[PDB]
Amino acid sequence: MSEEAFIYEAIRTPRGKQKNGSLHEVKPLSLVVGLIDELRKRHPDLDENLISDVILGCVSPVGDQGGDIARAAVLASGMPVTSGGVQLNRFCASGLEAVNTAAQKVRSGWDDLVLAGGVESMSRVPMGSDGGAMGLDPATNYDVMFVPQSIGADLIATIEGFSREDVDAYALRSQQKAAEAWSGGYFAKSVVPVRDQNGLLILDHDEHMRPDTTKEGLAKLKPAFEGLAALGGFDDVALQKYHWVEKINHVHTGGNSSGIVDGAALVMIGSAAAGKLQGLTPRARIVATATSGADPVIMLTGPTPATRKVLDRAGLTVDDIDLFELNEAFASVVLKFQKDLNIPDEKLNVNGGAIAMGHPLGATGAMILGTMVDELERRNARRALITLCIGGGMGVATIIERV
Amino acid sequence: SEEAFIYEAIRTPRGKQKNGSLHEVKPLSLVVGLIDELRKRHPDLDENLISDVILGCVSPVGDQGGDIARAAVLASGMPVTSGGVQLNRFCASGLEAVNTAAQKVRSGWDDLVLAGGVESMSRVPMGSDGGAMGLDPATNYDVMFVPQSIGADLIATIEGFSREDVDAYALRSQQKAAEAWSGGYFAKSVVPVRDQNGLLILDHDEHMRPDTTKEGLAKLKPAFEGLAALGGFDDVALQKYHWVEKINHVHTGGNSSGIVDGAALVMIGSAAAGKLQGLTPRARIVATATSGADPVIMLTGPTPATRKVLDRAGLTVDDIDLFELNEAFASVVLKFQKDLNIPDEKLNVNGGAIAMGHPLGATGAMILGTMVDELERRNARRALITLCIGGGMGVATIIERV
Amino acid sequence: SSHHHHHHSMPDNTIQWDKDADGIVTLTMDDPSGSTNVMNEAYIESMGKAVDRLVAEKDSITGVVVASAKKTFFAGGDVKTMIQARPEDAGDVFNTVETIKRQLRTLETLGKPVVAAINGAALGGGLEIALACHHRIAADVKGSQLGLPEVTLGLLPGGGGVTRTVRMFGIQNAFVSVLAQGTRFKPAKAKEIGLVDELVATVEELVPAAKAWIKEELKANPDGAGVQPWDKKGYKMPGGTPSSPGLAAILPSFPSNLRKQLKGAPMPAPRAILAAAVEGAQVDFDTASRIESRYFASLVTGQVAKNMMQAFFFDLQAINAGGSRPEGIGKTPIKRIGVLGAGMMGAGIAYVSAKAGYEVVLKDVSLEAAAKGKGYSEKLEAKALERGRTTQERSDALLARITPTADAADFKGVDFVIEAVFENQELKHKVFGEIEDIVEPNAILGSNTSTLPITGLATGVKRQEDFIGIHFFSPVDKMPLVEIIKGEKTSDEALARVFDYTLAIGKTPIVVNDSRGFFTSRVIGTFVNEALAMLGEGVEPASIEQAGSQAGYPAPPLQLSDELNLELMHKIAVATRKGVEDAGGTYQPHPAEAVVEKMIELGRSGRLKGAGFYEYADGKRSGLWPGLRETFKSGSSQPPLQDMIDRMLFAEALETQKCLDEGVLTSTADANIGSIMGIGFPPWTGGSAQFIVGYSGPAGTGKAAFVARARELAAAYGDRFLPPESLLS
Ligand SMILES: Cn1nc(C(F)(F)F)cc1B(OC[C@H](O)CO)c1cc(C(F)(F)F)nn1C
Ligand SMILES: *[B-](O)(c1cc(C(F)(F)F)nn1C)c1cc(C(F)(F)F)nn1C
Ligand SMILES: Cn1nc(C(F)(F)F)cc1B(O)OC[C@H](O)CO
Ligand SMILES: Cn1nc(C(F)(F)F)cc1B(O)O
Ligand SMILES: Cn1nc(C(F)(F)F)cc1B(O)O
Ligand SMILES: Cn1nc(C(F)(F)F)cc1B(O)O
Repeated sequence: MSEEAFIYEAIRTPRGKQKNGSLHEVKPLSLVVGLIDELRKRHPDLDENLISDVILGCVSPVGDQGGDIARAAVLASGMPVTSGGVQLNRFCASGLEAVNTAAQKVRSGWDDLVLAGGVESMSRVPMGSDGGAMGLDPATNYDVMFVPQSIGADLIATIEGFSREDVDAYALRSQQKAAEAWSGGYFAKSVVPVRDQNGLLILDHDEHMRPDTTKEGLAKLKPAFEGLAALGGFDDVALQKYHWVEKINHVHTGGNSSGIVDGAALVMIGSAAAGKLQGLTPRARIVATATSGADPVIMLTGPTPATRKVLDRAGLTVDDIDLFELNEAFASVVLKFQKDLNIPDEKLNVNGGAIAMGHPLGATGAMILGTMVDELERRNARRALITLCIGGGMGVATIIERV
Repeated sequence: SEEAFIYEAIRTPRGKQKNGSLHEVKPLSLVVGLIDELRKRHPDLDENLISDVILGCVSPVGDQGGDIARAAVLASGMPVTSGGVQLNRFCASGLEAVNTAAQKVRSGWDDLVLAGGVESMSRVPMGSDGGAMGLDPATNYDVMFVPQSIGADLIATIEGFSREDVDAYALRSQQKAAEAWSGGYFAKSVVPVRDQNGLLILDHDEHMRPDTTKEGLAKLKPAFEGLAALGGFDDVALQKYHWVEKINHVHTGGNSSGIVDGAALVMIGSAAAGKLQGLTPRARIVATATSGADPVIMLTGPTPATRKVLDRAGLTVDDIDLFELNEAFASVVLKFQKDLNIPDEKLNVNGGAIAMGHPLGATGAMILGTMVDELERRNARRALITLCIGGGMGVATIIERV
Repeated sequence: SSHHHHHHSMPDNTIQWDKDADGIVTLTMDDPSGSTNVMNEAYIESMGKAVDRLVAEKDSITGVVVASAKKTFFAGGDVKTMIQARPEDAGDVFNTVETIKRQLRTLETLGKPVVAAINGAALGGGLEIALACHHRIAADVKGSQLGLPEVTLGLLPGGGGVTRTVRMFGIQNAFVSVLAQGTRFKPAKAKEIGLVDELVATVEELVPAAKAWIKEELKANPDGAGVQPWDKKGYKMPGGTPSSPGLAAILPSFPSNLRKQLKGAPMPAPRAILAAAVEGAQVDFDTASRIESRYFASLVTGQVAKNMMQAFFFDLQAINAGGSRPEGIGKTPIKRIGVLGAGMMGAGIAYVSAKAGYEVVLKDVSLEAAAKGKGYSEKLEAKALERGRTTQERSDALLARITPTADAADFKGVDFVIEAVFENQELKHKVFGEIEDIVEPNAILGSNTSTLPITGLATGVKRQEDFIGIHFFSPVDKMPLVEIIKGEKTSDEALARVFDYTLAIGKTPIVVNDSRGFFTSRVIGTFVNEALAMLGEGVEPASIEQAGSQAGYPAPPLQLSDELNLELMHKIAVATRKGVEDAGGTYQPHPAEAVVEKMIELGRSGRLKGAGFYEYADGKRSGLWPGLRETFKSGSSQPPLQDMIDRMLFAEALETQKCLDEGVLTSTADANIGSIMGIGFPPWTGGSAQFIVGYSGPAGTGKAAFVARARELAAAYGDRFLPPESLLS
């Protein structure tokens, strides 16, 4: 609880779309190596032997993402063999868990400088490719009453009273703020364009974005998790636990849910001595982290107790946080989070979110963390809180302070 | 700072690969059984105080995909706030989970954490998860991928370990594992696996061959000569180690780690957490460290990792009472013993993976708990646990009995 | 390792051995202890002896034929053994089915063809024996059935049925079509789905056709003779294994779909079948078979299987044997039936009576109404043609026996009357007065009645000896119980004639002594009133309906209350208030009566009037009434779901005990089967009486645990849950 952990760099690739995406031809190992080489470009005299570990989140560590992709990135990029490399999977919060684990490894005093982030090429390795101890075990699947994240989001909208127009209004809000952030140049220094082995450009923007989105177009979209609940019977299973609810209002579509995209993110985290030894300017400080959870089946109410726990841990309140960043897995989860904690609208996902730019599962946590490092510096604000809902029913939150 | 203590350290028996007792048992069930044993030992434990469950797993696919740590939390009825994360650092995944749990406790942002690993190699074989290298010839070609087996034979060639030398260590491991079982050393930590009706499935380490003879070990054929020719990995290895003319293939199934199924769990928490829940600490995590060496030999990572964890705790070899290095291959342990001049009667004193097996993701937590018991049995003070890793990595941990 | 049930230190012999000059061994199963081959201790030792001999003489044996000398092939097991298996006997249960399957596995890997000569019914272990053979031939004879129905008893096919049907059809088709519901198949449909390979017309052709197939198989396929598909190098499971990408995408939806079908009811057998099926498809055949044994031991030693086995093998069999039928009476064949009333009840009674073969005269006030009553049978027969069950010939003869009329003279020559008009005593008096003289002098005077005592209805006819209550349940074509009510002047011969009529139309009878509400209507009243009480207390209606479905009922209680009509529930409470205040006392009003009147006051008295607890549009149910939550302030009371479930189950169980105390019922067999088939008491309980002796909760098991839980409900919800003295000491 002694060594303060600092963020020195936080970069990410652009997010390529699922259908006819620009990054579909790019191996997820190449997405990480490109970010490693960018860190070298910004700090050429850095002694990489001081880097003691590389922690990458990855929700589907199979195929191109199997065999400890973090260690593969270490060996492929020519980093020292002493730099380790570990893959971890905590569903949607894997990217932020890698950052938090790196920060906690620094706080323990037994690691000095760590790379953290995530990688997910969902166009090459789709969600569910890794099978699953739950889905292959009907005896347990039957008992825990497994219900996909999507039905829980519709259930949250049903319970909280969020209409189809309410969630589509937030989706339009995310598209507008993501376009304003790209036009204003907020992402110019942290989105590292992907290039091939000849230096040719592959992708330099978040191509899932639809900046010309309208209230009228969103209302025409069909609810996307309606045939999932009918053919799978997940509606009836959800209402067996939530027996006071009669019918689930299916409001979520492809336009108000997170996008299926490819991408990676890297964060350099180390102690103050590590920054001074290598001449690195600290950009922010990891104030506190927290892991919690809430009701399963609903699956997505986990970020509420995790935020209160990280605020209680840092001795802060909602009023002390300048920027709130919650992953836009589904619009109703953000609206529930905003309603529970009374988050001011001007502070919540101010540069857009996964509805506009995409949700590359294993990398999203580190992407939205780096987004808040940039926005605190741009606004000259002080504190930001970053959190993500998780599958199974858990949550992860992190507080950072600009330095 | 906040000190990290070990309160419980248990493991399942290790079932063999061919006609194994645990082949019918899902790896999720192996973890839940250990969770239920922790409850039997502390029925008034407030599980809401448990903030995470960190499991190592090298092949997280199929029965082991979908964050098996979270699945164990939900399957066992643990609170939904108890987390659940899977990690993979190859062979040290089990010890990395324990070390990460200890560092989470030292950071002050976690109070009580379950850590360990699970690997059902008979159901999910090694390499089932694909791999970012084998599917990428451009990077496989550049990093010079050579299987850990050939690197072990290469270590024996460079260091001058004969076939009789590695077989002599294999016999030593079978004897000490048999002496540990018959002596009752493992009685309290090995939790027999039972079915849904309470019927016994397995209560001992099947892979053990306690009637092993040095004549019988010499009759075995080198397991990795067929691998060396079909893949050309011998030539790839000698292109880097160009001063070596020919690799002496000394490793067999009798002097290499066994492919087995198993799981392990360790309860780690702060002193205030153990005080608040009525837990008696068994050992303290003094220091952890990670390093590595060449990724073509691959298995020389333990030496710098052990050297690093000793400098970090302000200790040397003569301060350590017991050394525990995973018996992935016999030459790796002999190399380790030669480099750091480890006394013979301090090294893997209760046998190792050659006798009992190497359930990849769980081995680090198994041998960690194996030292927790042997320190209390001998009333000794310090123990150092370390493992070689795929890709050329290494992890080490020093525990102190309390 | 052994083929035998004992390997230390004496059963009979049930299998005859015959080896022809060609080396074909014919095993003929002929258990001397009964008319049916059954998986008893004698069979296990007999098959073990035969399989040992098959291996010992393998050099002189070319093929095997498994046959039966009974009218059936093989059906069932020794139930007294399974029902007594305690949780501590799980090791012996496990070892027993492992021994049973070790015999079939050797028969299956003998290196030579084995053919099943299925002469009759092959049910459960009988089909499992056949599935161990390499080729199955069935004789298409009437009455023959093939299936694995052990899930209906709370068990699973633990003799290889799960493992082999999954290898044959894949996980999804084997579970849905064969295992989950234990579907029985006629020989023709069994061959269509692949459960049987060939058909023959008569049983005499079976053994010759089997030996002919063995001869041709050895000549045409000598390399794969006696080798099942799953024992070959390139075997590919239909629909894929769980690791195959196509099936792995939908496999997480299988438990949720099962939970949808069961509506959350606590039936562990389908869950165990799905687990054994999927887990078995992940491993080799022998490992899959051992997993199947473990899940089978979980069900046998469980309480639910003991409830279900008790209801079928002991209660239902005692009823079908004549347990409630009086002793001395013989037969009295019925020529012509007279149904009074052409509503859904009378038209349904006319359908099940004509389908069994009787001539039926269907009277109403007008021919227009009686014609629409026969139209109920026409539209049921129109759907039976399109689905292909009945033919075009038999359907025209079925409708031809229904004679719609309005003239009372058309009841000329009727020897069995079934009245089914409005629930009104003075109306029933008149309708029988207009009809008792036109009918035969020996005719049964039956009355379909829900609550009105039969003794009072009989005072409106001359021959009260032949007056009786014959209570049917809507819709009559699908509901299987007939509640026969014995009036005070009803003769023993009238009971036996209606008892035989109930069996003739393919329904199950119970005999009930005359009383208000009888058994079914009185007990189901405590079920609906308990839910209306919860609604008045402030419990959410959606939670009440979920509690009804998750308890295992076929219809949630508010949905059922809209179909019974609240005006009828009102005047039953008014009639019961006269049954006390006329005798000179005070009435104890059920708290549900206040909810019934508030709904009538609001003009929402059920489905007939267009609105009740649910809204109705276009003749279909359209969700709960939105104003229902404001009327009763729903959400103010939030008891746990298990309290709502227990309140409904305990109300009926306690009311069932009262009926046994008062003498309304004369056997617990009638109470269990009557509650299951009559009012839809959940099958997993084994009946509303078995619910007491076999109760299982977090506090314990048995009658003492039922009493303890009933006292928790009484202290928290009212004295109506206090147990009667008959359950105490
Ligand atoms: C009549 N019947 N025959 C079989 C046989 F196995 F012979 F094929 C199975 C059933 B059966 O289920 C009916 C089936 O589900 C169709 O509704 C049933 C009723 C009872 C009872 F005791 F509650 F009445 N118990 N069972 C197991
Ligand atoms: B064996 O005699 C048998 C059954 C049991 C158990 F407790 F598990 F029920 N224990 N033993 C020793 C046996 C088998 C059968 C049959 F019905 F054929 F399956 N019946 N018995 C009595
Ligand atoms: C006996 N049964 N089995 C199933 C299945 F296995 F397919 F899921 C469905 C039913 B069933 O009759 O539907 C209502 C139910 O019985 C009430 O709980
Ligand atoms: C005697 N018997 N046993 C079964 C079962 F389900 F166990 F296989 C079915 C019958 B039967 O329909 O008579
Ligand atoms: C009739 N029977 N008894 C058993 C028991 F309980 F002994 F295991 C199993 C069967 B069976 O497979 O039909
Ligand atoms: C009719 N049916 N029964 C099942 C189950 F789960 F019980 F087997 C599944 C379905 B289905 O949706 O086709």
